[PDB]
Amino acid sequence: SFSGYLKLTDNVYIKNADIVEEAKKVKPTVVVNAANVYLKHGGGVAGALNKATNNAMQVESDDYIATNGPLKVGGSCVLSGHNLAKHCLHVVGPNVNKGEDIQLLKSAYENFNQHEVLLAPLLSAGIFGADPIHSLRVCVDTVRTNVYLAVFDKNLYDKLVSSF
Ligand SMILES: CS(=O)(=O)Nc1ccc(C(N)=O)cc1
Repeated sequence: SFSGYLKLTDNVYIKNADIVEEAKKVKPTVVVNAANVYLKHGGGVAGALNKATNNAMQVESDDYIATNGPLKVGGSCVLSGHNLAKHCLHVVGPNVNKGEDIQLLKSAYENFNQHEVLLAPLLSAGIFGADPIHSLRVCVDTVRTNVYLAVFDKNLYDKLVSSF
């Protein structure tokens, strides 16, 4: 079970933690990946989750893309969680540094509603370029299931909690 989380709402929890370390500790049913449409896990949360699976997440993802083609921005797919979780829900939030519509962030969070409980990062935050305060607001206003948010950066975590 999840420990050390600060309760924000009835169903949204938050902790200053490395999502990879959190995944290895809890081994949740679902870990959310901050994915791109091609499932190319190069950097940010995706690169870090993929490196923890010894690249097994990338090999599985390339086979998925070869069969199904790319995901949509705002969409998702369920793949193996490997050594991190039972499953990994690869969710594509809009990448602001690629001109993608920030309005698609609500659609991306709607994917979380298909899972009772999830360990997740803030969608479109970090190298995706969106404001993390805005991502947290869309998360609490869109997700109805139990979401345990891992925020890597302490300074950002403090800013998110203090401004909520
Ligand atoms: C900034 S974030 O959106 O919280 N996502 C990250 C979390 C962890 C790591 C890592 N372990 O390298 C990278 C990015």
